[PDB]
Amino acid sequence: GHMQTLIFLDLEATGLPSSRPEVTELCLLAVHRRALENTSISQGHPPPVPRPPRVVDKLSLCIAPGKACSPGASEITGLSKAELEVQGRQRFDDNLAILLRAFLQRQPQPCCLVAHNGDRYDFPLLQTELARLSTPSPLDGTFCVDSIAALKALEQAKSYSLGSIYTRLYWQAPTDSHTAEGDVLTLLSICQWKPQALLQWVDEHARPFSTVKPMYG
Amino acid sequence: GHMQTLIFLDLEATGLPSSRPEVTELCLLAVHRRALENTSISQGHPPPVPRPPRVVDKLSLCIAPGKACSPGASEITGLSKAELEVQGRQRFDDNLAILLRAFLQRQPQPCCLVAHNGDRYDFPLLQTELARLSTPSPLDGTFCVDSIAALKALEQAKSYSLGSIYTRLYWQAPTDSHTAEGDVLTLLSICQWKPQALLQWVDEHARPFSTVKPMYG
Ligand SMILES: Cc1cn([C@H]2C[C@H](O)[C@@H](COP(=O)(O)O)O2)c(=O)[nH]c1=O
Ligand SMILES: Cc1cn([C@H]2C[C@H](O)[C@@H](COP(=O)(O)O)O2)c(=O)[nH]c1=O
Ligand SMILES: [Mg+2]
Ligand SMILES: [Mg+2]
Ligand SMILES: [Mg+2]
Repeated sequence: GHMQTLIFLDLEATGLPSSRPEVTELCLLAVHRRALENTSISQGHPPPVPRPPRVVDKLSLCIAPGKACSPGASEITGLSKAELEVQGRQRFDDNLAILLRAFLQRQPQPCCLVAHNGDRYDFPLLQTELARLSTPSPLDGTFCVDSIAALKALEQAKSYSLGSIYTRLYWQAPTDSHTAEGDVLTLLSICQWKPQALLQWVDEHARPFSTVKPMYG
Repeated sequence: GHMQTLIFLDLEATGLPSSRPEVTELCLLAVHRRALENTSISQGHPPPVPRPPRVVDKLSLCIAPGKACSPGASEITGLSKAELEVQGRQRFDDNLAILLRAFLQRQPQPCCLVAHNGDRYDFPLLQTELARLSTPSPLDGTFCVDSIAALKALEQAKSYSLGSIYTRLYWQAPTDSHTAEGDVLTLLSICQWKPQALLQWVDEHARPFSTVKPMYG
């Protein structure tokens, strides 16, 4: 193997891809290769939801968008533009790129971002947000993978919503759905089910983030 | 009403002050003053543990110390230098300072760090760790306050360990004791007990972090 760090990633946004959305919240949870492994393969029917590894770097940030959240977007995320602005949240800017860079630089390399439906939503959107900045992309040099593709490959070797996958493994609803941190913790739990097979698949399929096409722009 | 952000802060370290300890974990949770103000003032005996604000910025980092953790500190924190290093954790260095700076820069000013027993431990230690660096302190221009002093004012207006206060207030044991993030969450919950009274006290008693003397030279 060779990916040293998996960075679990989720985003909330102002709306669907067709509306040309902006990020309103993002979470990164960096776990070393070995901390993932040294969960068990979780035994029980159903198994208990595992505790995260002890050693973890986490970053969760709310981001003011330049356009308004759609009606449904505010209901499920519990974020709004007005509420983000009134609490002094800054836009997706150069300073956020430096924070992101400095955080990534603390992780052993190579690093692979891992996101649920990442190839269709999170990565394309993140690529668009960063392409607005004057600074070089902090995710240049990092890899990425979609956890849905991972889980279809591991499983097969009907709904694939994060919630549905989680409740099938654990027999409990996930908590804090559609919060970036909540959803990252939920995905981490799902990825602790067979972490050794996961890592093997990720080492096979990780692709440069630089080859992610932007959602729009 | 003049502190715009409270940043709840906890550190883990290699041991006690007489040993000349190094930071091995730090967590910062930034909450806009409006989010505290608009927490329900607690009612009941015991009141329910308060819900955290929706809009929060969080940073949690594990840090490789130069010297090993005392056996006692490893036992209570679940961290050791051995494990931090095998998981690729970096030292308390210039890049961590740039990261902290960028994080703080995203918060509306003035900012106030809030830490349980911060005056005798967290703040002097942090000041020592920042003094080793070539790059200027990112905490220059932030304020700070010890939440023990805050609660002593709000209470009287016997044990002041974090656990003792939490369970006196909420009749419940705290979770994830002696993890930086766990301890920050417990401190947030204690500070949401009388949030408006806490904010007024912080505003009156906050002091510049640059006046904090280092723990050791
Ligand atoms: C699932 C879903 C997502 N979205 C948008 C808003 C979310 O912040 C964003 C990211 O999806 P997520 O919350 O599943 O991670 O996509 C909707 O507007 N409506 C929906 O039903
Ligand atoms: C409470 C306690 C802390 N410590 C050290 C290890 C902790 O990481 C550090 C920070 O304290 P804390 O865990 O109370 O926040 O102090 C001891 O060595 N002995 C003790 O009894
Ligand atoms: Mg998502
Ligand atoms: Mg989400
Ligand atoms: Mg502490």
